[PDB]
Amino acid sequence: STQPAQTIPWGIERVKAPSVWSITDGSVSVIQVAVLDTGVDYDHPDLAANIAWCVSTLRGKVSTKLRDCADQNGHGTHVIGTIAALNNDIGVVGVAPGVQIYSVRVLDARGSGSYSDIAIGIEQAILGPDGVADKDGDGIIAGDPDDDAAEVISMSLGGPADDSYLYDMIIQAYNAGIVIVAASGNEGAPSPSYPAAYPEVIAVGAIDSNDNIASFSNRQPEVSAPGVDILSTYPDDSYETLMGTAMATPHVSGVVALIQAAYYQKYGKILPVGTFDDISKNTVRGILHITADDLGPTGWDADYGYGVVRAALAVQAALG
Amino acid sequence: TIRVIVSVDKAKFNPHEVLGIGGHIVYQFKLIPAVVVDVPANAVGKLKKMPGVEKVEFDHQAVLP
Ligand SMILES: [Ca+2]
Ligand SMILES: [Ca+2]
Ligand SMILES: [Ca+2]
Ligand SMILES: [Ca+2]
Ligand SMILES: [Ca+2]
Ligand SMILES: [Ca+2]
Ligand SMILES: [Ca+2]
Ligand SMILES: [Cl-]
Ligand SMILES: [Zn+2]
Repeated sequence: STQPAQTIPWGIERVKAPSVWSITDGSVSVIQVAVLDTGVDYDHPDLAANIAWCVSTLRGKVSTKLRDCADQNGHGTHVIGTIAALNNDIGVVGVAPGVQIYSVRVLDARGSGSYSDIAIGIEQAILGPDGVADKDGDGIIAGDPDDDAAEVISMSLGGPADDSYLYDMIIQAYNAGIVIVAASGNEGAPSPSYPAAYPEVIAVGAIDSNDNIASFSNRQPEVSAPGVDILSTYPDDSYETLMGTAMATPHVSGVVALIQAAYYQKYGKILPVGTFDDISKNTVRGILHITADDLGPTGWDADYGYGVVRAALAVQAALG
Repeated sequence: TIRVIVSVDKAKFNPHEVLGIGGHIVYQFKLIPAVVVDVPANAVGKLKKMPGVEKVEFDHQAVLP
């Protein structure tokens, strides 16, 4: 297979990721991003070095087998490559191109997913490879270097149901200090699907290369991000261009990874997650809000949410 | 059978309860007091009433965006 020379997708350059790399590419050892999706092409040349853990929760059975964790769809590999494709001579590059990834396969060969499997996926992101959320009992989970919990949960998926046990699990992730990001959905609907609709979760809408919201993007997102004509990694060891709020999501998850990476590199702790409301520089979500490129009507609006995330500003604000 | 998720009081519920009404245990969450269970359709009524059982919710489907 003939690997093409590296290019930087227009989305990466829109969310202002490249100027951050000299500070961090996200390869701070305590930082992992868990991507709950169709799995990953774990051997892809532009992804493999960053795949820290590969696991599946399909049908309520947790498997660490590689065969069970492999992407049979493509959607996972595409998403992961937007966050984390390696900065090198080949392919594309991710927003956080040195960040460690946990690929948690909660969606099948068809891209279909049960809420029970997703919930187990969230659970595995918290527990991490060692099966234990908080091994030393200190209450610090995300950002504790003694633990292996992810710091970001990325969910390019959603549905119409709002279920109490799924919400309870989201609550657990929030209280573990994990930033949760999820796709608004692609029905052109009035509001986001779940879990993007939960207050603890960042809802993400899709813009196109002209900076207009995509007509399919579910409205009332918290932030927005490149979601039309997005080139990324794709099976098997190749690339593909896709659209959807599924492609916007990982841009935002990458920016959060850059923020917590930068902040930990400097201070030896991570930022609090924050709320949808937050307009301070003291939490991840407030930083994301106040540094977003306010598009559309002034301030937060039903199309763009607070705006297009901008990593270079967000990190400068985190470190200031 | 259908897949449901039962939220429970752990120290009041015991997994062996479900086999009596036709159920089997799929997965016991480690971080929330909940349990994924396969039950026959006609038996969901029976699950609702067991000791330690706070809630029964059906297993829903996500849409790939
Ligand atoms: Ca970690
Ligand atoms: Ca590359
Ligand atoms: Ca752990
Ligand atoms: Ca700990
Ligand atoms: Ca600790
Ligand atoms: Ca491959
Ligand atoms: Ca606006
Ligand atoms: Cl509750
Ligand atoms: Zn069964």
